[PDB]
Amino acid sequence: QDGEALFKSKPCAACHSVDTKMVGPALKEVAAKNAGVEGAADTLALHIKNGSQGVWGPIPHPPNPVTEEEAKILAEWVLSLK
Ligand code: HEC
Repeated sequence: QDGEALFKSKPCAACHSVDTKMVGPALKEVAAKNAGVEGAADTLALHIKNGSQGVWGPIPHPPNPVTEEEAKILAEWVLSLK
């Protein structure tokens, strides 16, 4: 239940989406790309916690430092989606 709540207080969706896409790829396209990578949360971590670009487009990522606890839960709801 905290998965949706975490993606809420975290406006990651404000820029991300699920079935529309605007600035970044919906958690589905990103969750599908890191689906074959059991270390998805790791890849998504260095991309947010350490900016990221040259992947989904020329638009880089802001400095989004999160705690391994929240990054782990947010990485489980993002990779699990539904
Ligand atoms: C608009 C300013 C954004 C906000 C706010 C957040 N994200 Fe984002 N994200 C955005 C873009 C444009 C992209 C694609 C960049 C590219 O060119 O590749 C992304 C991508 C991600 C990714 C995947 C990056 C990759 O696989 O290389 C993740 C894991 C991701 N974003 C996470 C994330 C989180 C947790 C956010 C809230 C803290 C968040 N994003 C906000 C644009 C924007």
